[PDB]
Amino acid sequence: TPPLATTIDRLRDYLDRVGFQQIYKYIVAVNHYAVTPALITRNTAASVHHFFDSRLGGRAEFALLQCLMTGRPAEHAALPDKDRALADALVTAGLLRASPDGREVSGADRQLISAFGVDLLIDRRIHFGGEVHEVYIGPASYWMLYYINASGIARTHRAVDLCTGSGIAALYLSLFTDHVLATDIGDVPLALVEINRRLNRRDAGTMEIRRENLNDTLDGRERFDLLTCNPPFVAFPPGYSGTLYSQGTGVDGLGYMRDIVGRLPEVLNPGGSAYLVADLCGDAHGPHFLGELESMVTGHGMRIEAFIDHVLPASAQVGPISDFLRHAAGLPADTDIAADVQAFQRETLRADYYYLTTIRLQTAAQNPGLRMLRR
Ligand SMILES: Nc1ncnc2c1ncn2[C@@H]1O[C@H](CSCC[C@H](N)C(=O)O)[C@@H](O)[C@H]1O
Ligand SMILES: [Ca+2]
Ligand code: NA
Ligand code: NA
Repeated sequence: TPPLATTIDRLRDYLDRVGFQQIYKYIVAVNHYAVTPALITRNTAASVHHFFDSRLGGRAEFALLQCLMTGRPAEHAALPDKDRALADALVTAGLLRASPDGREVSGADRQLISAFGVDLLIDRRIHFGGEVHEVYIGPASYWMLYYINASGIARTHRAVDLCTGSGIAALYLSLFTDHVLATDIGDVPLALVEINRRLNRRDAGTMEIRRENLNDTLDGRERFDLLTCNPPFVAFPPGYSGTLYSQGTGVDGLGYMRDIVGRLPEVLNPGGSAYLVADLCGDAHGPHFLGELESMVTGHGMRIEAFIDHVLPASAQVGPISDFLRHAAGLPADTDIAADVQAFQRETLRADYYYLTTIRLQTAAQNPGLRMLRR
């Protein structure tokens, strides 16, 4: 607890000493850095290792860094003296592993990335290995943040990142404002955002971390200038269990998006803005949910902009959904989940397509209206 805080401080010192963020940015390059967190994965790790070995010369100062980035083993005695004591502290914290004979250090369940200028530990199981992850991050996380107008954020603006997960959106907002609230209800994400807050030299002085249900924060009396939320939004067929980060509420998975949008006229200060993201079902003309938002244009004079950045036919999602459901619940391979998914997509969701959509909503707009951007 204080030992962990000191360990994260020393980790931060190591990342600074060897220029981690710059090395990550160089490896992935500027045309990929903000596209997706799934850049260093089990399918690219061999190439990452080759770069460290052949272009960075295998320098020992980068050995602990690779343990964190890909899980690659480093011989304990080969670590530089300062990095060796940090490695021991990370093993004690459960953030790296030691081999059974203690002669090397290697990856545990946390992967070190950089996103939007922040250093971030994420759940390594999303990009490596074969066990279902407990903390989500994905391209939807990134595209939510991409559309934020950072130059319009004042130091005194009050911002909230609901359903914060790893903390990425809250930490991004903390680059610009000194008043950030980050919320979640999962034990595992809450422990991780606490680590990532400290990893970026923040504390409760400028970023509050709160265990609180989305609808409780939304009903509350606190008012915000800026809101971000990537909520659970996936609709799974009746009878199937997902995970805390994936399964949306309501008949079509969008209950949490409805909850948020409905309270924006009250929770945002006049002229404040919210950024949401979801993979929205729709027909050939667009996502069904945008039709529900005309009530916010007419009823509350908001401006609402929807940025559609990925389109897939519903049939292309049947496999990924069924695979996720099978793996999350440990179901056997003879269950016809795919037919259940198809039937649900067509009766309940009316989903011909899925549209990965970032939505910007502004209260008290001078130019109210709904705008849907498609390529
Ligand atoms: N009712 C609820 N109230 C608050 N958080 C919730 C919630 N239900 C699920 N969550 C949290 O919602 C998150 C959705 S995943 C989004 C994580 C992060 N904001 C990102 O963009 O990458 C998960 O971390 C999950 O624990
Ligand atoms: Ca590369
Ligand atoms: Na490897
Ligand atoms: Na989500």
